[PDB]
Amino acid sequence: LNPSARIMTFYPTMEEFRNFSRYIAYIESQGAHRAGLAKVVPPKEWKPRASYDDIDDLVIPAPIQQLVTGQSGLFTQYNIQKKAMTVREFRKIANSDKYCTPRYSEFEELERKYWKNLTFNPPIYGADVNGTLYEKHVDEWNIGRLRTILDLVEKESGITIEGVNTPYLYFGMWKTSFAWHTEDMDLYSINYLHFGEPKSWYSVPPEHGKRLERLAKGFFPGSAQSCEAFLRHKMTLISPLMLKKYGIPFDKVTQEAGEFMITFPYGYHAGFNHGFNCAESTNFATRRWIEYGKQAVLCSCRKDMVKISMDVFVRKFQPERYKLWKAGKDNTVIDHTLPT
Amino acid sequence: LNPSARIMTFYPTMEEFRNFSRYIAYIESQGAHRAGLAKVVPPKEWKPRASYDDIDDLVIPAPIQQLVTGQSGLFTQYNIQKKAMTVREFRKIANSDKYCTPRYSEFEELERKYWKNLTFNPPIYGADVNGTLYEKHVDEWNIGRLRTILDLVEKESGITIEGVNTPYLYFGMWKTSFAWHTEDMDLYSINYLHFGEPKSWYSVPPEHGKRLERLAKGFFPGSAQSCEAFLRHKMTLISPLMLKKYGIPFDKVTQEAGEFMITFPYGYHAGFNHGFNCAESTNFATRRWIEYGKQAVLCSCRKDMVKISMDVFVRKFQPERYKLWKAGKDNTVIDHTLPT
Ligand SMILES: [Cl-]
Ligand SMILES: [Cl-]
Ligand code: NI
Ligand code: NI
Ligand SMILES: [Zn+2]
Ligand SMILES: [Zn+2]
Repeated sequence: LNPSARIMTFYPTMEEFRNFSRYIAYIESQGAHRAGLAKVVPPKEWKPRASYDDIDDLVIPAPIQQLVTGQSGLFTQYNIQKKAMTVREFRKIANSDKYCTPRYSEFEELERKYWKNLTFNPPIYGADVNGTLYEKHVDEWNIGRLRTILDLVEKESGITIEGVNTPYLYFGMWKTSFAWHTEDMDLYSINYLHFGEPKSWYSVPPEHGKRLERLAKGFFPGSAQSCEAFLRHKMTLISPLMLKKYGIPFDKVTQEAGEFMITFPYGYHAGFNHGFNCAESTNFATRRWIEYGKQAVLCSCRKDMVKISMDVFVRKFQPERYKLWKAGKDNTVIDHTLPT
Repeated sequence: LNPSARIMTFYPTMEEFRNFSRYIAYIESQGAHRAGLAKVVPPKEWKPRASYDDIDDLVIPAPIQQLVTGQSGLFTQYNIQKKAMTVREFRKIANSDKYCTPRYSEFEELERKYWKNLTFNPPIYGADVNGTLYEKHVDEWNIGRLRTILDLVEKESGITIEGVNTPYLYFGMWKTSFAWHTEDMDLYSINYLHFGEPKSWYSVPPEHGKRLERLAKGFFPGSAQSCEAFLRHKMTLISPLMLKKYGIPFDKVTQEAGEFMITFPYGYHAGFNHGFNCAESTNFATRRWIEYGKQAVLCSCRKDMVKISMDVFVRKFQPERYKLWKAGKDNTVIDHTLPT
């Protein structure tokens, strides 16, 4: 099931959509997770918010400017912090003549332009904004309260991790980028594009993640020297042309307003925004993730970084192996194809 | 005198060198200041310091990484702050295989390389380090105590301005850059290259500064919109090929270890380091500067920036015009050619 590991798109009915957990399992039962990434277009009956008319006053505390250096499809992205601005201010710049989306025909033409011009004209990205655009009445696919077993991190340790077990908003503009990475603790993510122009994504099947890690280490050995998980710094950009060249399998998908994307444990993704827009994301967990989390290779090289204790998930959901794992003796092998 | 406004080099004897003020006047009497920049190679009898063997332990608190974006000779340079390192650490990186000076023949070949590669491989620059490498016994050309009338800023207002009336050290490496600018308040500067590889400079005659300002505003109108003195942000790099093209006259000069450079009021300069090195600089003033300082166009757009009060210099050195200037009625025109 999903032999080719292509990115699947799903159209749940309202009835299916009302159960989050079951639907994630369903799409895994269809092999969605093999591609690393899937699209879910929600039922038309559903709406996260009445309208987006009342948010120009919303404050993006820490926009960042994306400076990118490199050539022939390899690049590194440095984030310069800029001062507080409002969505109103952000929108004016995004729509301004210097920063706005070029004219184009097919997405293939806009994609060529992103890669020929990513080093020029650094854009602002209103990233990592704490908050949510969902009205409180909304019970389905509400990113602020999915009620997955990730909630055990908070319930048992009083711990908050911004953007991991709380929601983040991302205001974008043409050519703002997200670099190749997997999620914190190789968790799942969910991303909803509330409005505006598209966000294109690239994904590599989890069963080929190690081959992308290997290639990255080749091209950036110094970065590989000082961190094992350097891709987790989210600074590394690699062209699809580079990926074909070193035979890394990958797929591409464009997300439009009103659509969800789900990323799956150890699914490497990257991409960029087409123009002004607003996405909302968080991380979540399932019982299948637990193994991935026990085995996730973390960033050593910074003290900021996200470490979740696996003790509570193994204690409850893998009792048969708890003592074994506790003693360094749990040698489970992950099969990335299983829908477990 | 100096019709062509070329960068002059001077070889003072020890006897001439012992009087700083007089020697600056002498070189101005030869028209050195018309080029904006002059070299002074000091008498061999003189040495700022016995040796530079005891400074690996010296701490550079705020190295910065120089990210540069642009193309066909126009660029903007953003400074990412990195963590504390020692000269020892700095030296290892500077000398490392990824960061070190390419092999080359003539400087013309190394200059081509700086401009073809300035956007790649961002280097660290151990800039703006408070301190001095001069032994205390040294009375000539001692950057920490030139005793110019700039000392009135401190004596009358208790004011310290790091790198302006105190010394700064600059540890460099291949391809670290200083962008087109004039000094704070269009003051004079002095730069001494204590050791290591060269530092190349570009200069534009003060009598053609407005033409470079004009060209800059053309190429960066947005930056020109929000600041009048945007070049003062020290972010703007412009190729010599661009300067020929728009007919801005300029000259180039390479400074080697043990040599001083002097910049003159309203002399636009820029350049770069050839490899690992260490320069020391500060600003100074003469009576000729006072007019330039009364008329200097400042950065509006940041509250950090350097504003020196001219009151005390006009009061003492232009008493005939004090009341007039006080009342908005002093309409002196600067002649950049005069040695005044
Ligand atoms: Cl590297
Ligand atoms: Cl501009
Ligand atoms: Ni992510
Ligand atoms: Ni300067
Ligand atoms: Zn790391
Ligand atoms: Zn300014």
